Amino acid sequence: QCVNLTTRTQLPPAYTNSFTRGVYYPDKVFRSSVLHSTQDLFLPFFSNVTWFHVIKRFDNPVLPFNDGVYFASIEKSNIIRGWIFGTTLDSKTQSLLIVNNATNVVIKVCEFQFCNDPFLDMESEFRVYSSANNCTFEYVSQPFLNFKNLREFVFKNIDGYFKIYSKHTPIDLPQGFSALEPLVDLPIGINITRFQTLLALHRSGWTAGAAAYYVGYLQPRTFLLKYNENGTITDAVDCAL
Amino acid sequence: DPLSETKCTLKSFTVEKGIYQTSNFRVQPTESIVRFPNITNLCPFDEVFNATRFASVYAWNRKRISNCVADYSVLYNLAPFFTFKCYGVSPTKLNDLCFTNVYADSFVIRGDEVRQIAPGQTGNIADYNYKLPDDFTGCVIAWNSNKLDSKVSGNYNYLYRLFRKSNLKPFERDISTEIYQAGNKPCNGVAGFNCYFPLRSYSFRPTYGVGHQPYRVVVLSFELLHAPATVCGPKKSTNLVKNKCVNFNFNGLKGTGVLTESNKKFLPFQQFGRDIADTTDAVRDPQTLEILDITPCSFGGVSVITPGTNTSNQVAVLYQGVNCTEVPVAIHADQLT
Amino acid sequence: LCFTNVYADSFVIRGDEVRQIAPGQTGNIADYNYKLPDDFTGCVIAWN
Amino acid sequence: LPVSMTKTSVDCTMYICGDSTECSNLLLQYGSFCTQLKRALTGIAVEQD
Amino acid sequence: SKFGAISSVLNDIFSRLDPPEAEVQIDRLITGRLQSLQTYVTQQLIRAA
Amino acid sequence: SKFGAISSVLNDIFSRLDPPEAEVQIDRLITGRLQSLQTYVTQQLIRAA
Amino acid sequence: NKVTDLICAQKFKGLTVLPPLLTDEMIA
Ligand SMILES: *[C@@H]1O[C@H](CO)[C@@H](O[C@@H]2O[C@H](CO)[C@@H](O)[C@H](O)[C@H]2NC(C)=O)[C@H](O)[C@H]1NC(C)=O
Ligand SMILES: *[C@@H]1O[C@H](CO)[C@@H](O[C@@H]2O[C@H](CO)[C@@H](O)[C@H](O)[C@H]2NC(C)=O)[C@H](O)[C@H]1NC(C)=O
Ligand SMILES: *[C@@H]1O[C@H](CO)[C@@H](O[C@@H]2O[C@H](CO)[C@@H](O)[C@H](O)[C@H]2NC(C)=O)[C@H](O)[C@H]1NC(C)=O
Ligand SMILES: *[C@@H]1O[C@H](CO)[C@@H](O)[C@H](O)[C@H]1NC(C)=O
Ligand SMILES: *[C@@H]1O[C@H](CO)[C@@H](O)[C@H](O)[C@H]1NC(C)=O
Ligand SMILES: *[C@@H]1O[C@H](CO)[C@@H](O)[C@H](O)[C@H]1NC(C)=O
Ligand SMILES: *[C@@H]1O[C@H](CO)[C@@H](O)[C@H](O)[C@H]1NC(C)=O
Ligand SMILES: *[C@@H]1O[C@H](CO)[C@@H](O)[C@H](O)[C@H]1NC(C)=O
Ligand SMILES: *[C@@H]1O[C@H](CO)[C@@H](O)[C@H](O)[C@H]1NC(C)=O
Repeated sequence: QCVNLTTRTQLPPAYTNSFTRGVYYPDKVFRSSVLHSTQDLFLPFFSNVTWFHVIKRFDNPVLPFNDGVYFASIEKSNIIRGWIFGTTLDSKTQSLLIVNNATNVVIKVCEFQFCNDPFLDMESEFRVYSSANNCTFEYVSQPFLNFKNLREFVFKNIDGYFKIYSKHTPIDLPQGFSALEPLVDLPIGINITRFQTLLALHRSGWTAGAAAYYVGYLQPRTFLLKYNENGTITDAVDCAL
Repeated sequence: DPLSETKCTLKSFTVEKGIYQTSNFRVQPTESIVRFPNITNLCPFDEVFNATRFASVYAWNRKRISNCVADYSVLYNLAPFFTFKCYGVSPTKLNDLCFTNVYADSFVIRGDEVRQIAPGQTGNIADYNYKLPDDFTGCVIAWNSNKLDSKVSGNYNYLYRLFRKSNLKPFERDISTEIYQAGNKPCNGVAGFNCYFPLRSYSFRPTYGVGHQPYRVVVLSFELLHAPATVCGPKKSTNLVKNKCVNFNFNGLKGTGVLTESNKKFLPFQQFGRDIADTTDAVRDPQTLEILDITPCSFGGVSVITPGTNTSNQVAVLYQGVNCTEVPVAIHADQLT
Repeated sequence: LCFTNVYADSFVIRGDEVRQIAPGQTGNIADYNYKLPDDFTGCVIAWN
Repeated sequence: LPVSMTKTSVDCTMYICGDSTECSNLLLQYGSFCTQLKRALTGIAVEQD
Repeated sequence: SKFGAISSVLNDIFSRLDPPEAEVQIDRLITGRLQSLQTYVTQQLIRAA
Repeated sequence: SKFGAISSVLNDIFSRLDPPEAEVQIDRLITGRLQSLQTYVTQQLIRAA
Repeated sequence: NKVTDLICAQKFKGLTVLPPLLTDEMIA
């Protein structure tokens, strides 16, 4: 069961510039003091990224999943919780779901009877799906978690897997370089062609904190990566800019 | 002795005054070690091969085998024929190779169409129901199914596809049964010309010949990547030795060299390491999770300084790039000198 | 082609062991009764 | 004015094969390329001095 | 470089195929590496001149 | 020059026979043409000297 | 002073550099 809200103020999505963010380790090999060349799905340097803001302002649209997704969140007080991925987002087809507990993460894939606007509401309400059909893959692990927190996530779906890379930094977007370390490799394999985010809103209607999240899409590109004395990427160069 | 080696290199019985580069010296290995994962169960091979109630060609089932031990010796529990072709790998007792992820597919097809399950083939099954990639690595097994798939009236549980819009990308599954319009008219009718239902049954009857006999086929699809290798084979481990030459088999990687403790900041996800020359230089032991550095056994060149054979027969030896303490003493035979 | 000598090795085996008498083959007859070298040159004729 | 050049030596077996013995056995069957290469490199080395 | 073989390492070729078929891959790798080293020698001779 | 393959024209050979042999013939043609380029470059270097 | 791990990587593949016959002191 899910509730109906009529306190929304529609607004066109904003745009901002991703400078040099979205570089991740593409392989599980260690290289030191070496300039290397890779050809993989990356986020092009100096690109448009769509800006969504929540503060009434309430935005949980549906966004495509062409090749991969870059998701950034500049945040405090831990508003954003998780994500849903799928093709039709109904009971006829499978879909993947990730949620953060108070101190856990739960991921599972199956058909859902999703509502129109899933969300979470000291919190004791979690209204996302009204029916849990039979599910194949389930997994539980440790939690992933003025604005001070910057969460950066890269989602890829190729070769019958699902790659999640993540980075966390205590701070638009900051101009700098920060690589992303592999964190989840979950091999399920649906299309995943559209996705929608989930935040936490609490009643005062309701009051939502100031949160901003950023969405971009990846393309196949060739990059030149620099590995310093240790195995940490310090700089990268895009060979198509 | 060095003089005889100089003579053999020069292909002459008399040598003049000078210095000659004869050959190379290297320390030959001593022991052998093998490190493989610690799992002890057995892979679900017997829940796919026998499979009393089986699958069709246009909805072929797929099983994902992971985190177990693979013994390919236990396959000779069936009637012969067992056609059996492995592409990119040989099956002649090569179950001693670890693997990333293994897919198992299974379907029944007709007699003459067993050859269509192979890369670079064009045919009804090849481009309408199942297509392997061009560079596929794996194995294909086929066997007869007259004893278990025979019925007097012919079984209609087995179907195949004949008409569709276009070909299939590798490893693509089509389940759609919507009508196929061909000529010009909109059809949208249950039947009629140019209005085709894209499924035809096999109707297998024991009275048919060998070429019409049902064949049951299983396809194993392997994967080789930069992964910890989940599946593996029954190879016994062995205590590891350090600071001492040793040929090794680390999770399917063969090599020879001196294994030492390394102090390179491996991140938790990183499995092994490489160098400027694109070669393995550090490995993680998949039983203790310790980084180890690899350095080949000492080697160098040997030169023979000799006056002319007409003058004397004693020679001097120069080992190139050796600090006069790494010159091996040898025990019985551990040098290519 | 003129050869030095011919060696005829004859034995009666079951149908399943026919393929075992061949280079690069593993079987009970291979390692227990009759082993062919990898560099074997000649012919093998098996008839019911 | 340059006068001399760096003297280099190359080992066949360790470059082509590496740490494999059967590769060496096959390499014995491809002629006397290594003698030619080693002789040419030695000639250059002497010419520098 | 692979030169058209299945991998750029000899041990994985020898441990994954039968001797009937490993010979082709090993021959092709050996030919490629010999050609590369020959090119190196020729360039060195010209530079030495 | 066919270099031992079926046909010099590669668009034809890519539309005549199966990928397993077409790849081999394309590899053979590529190796032959690379040999031609190396020979041209070496001759040019000598004439430049 | 005006004219000036890779060496080890090259050496491990069989490529070595030989020293000259005349040292710098002799040329000086
Ligand atoms: C963390 O969140 C998960 C997701 O809802 C909770 O899992 C539920 O737990 C209850 C009680 O054990 C079950 O009845 C539900 O079926 C579970 N949900 C699903 C989808 O399986 C979990 O309780 C939360 N708290 C933790 C793990 O401490
Ligand atoms: C992913 O799911 C979509 C269904 O939404 C499949 O795409 C459809 O393909 C048919 C056939 O061309 C089109 O008529 C539909 O318009 C497509 N859907 C949409 C929303 O455009 C697609 O085949 C699935 N991916 C697979 C099976 O790999
Ligand atoms: C590579 O790793 C080394 C080892 O940790 C780093 O050296 C340390 O750096 C920190 C940060 O300044 C110092 O507090 C330590 O004293 C350093 N240790 C030693 C032994 O010097 C080094 O900074 C890293 N390289 C980077 C991050 O570029
Ligand atoms: C709330 O939204 C859902 C979404 O479809 C809708 O089915 C339901 O009727 C709505 N509730 C009311 C009271 O209109
Ligand atoms: C980003 O989008 C805006 C339109 O909102 C456009 O004017 C601008 O040129 C785009 N930037 C790039 C780099 O394409
Ligand atoms: C169980 O999952 C299957 C998907 O294979 C679906 O068809 C079926 O409806 C599900 N069961 C229920 C009760 O929803
Ligand atoms: C089917 O299961 C039985 C159970 O032990 C097993 O012995 C048999 O080998 C399986 N079928 C095949 C073809 O392996
Ligand atoms: C088995 O191997 C695992 C690998 O990490 C190790 O942790 C464990 O201690 C081993 N157990 C035994 C009994 O050797
Ligand atoms: C050679 O050995 C001597 C004596 O131990 C030592 O002083 C010197 O540093 C060594 N040289 C090399 C290159 O190992």
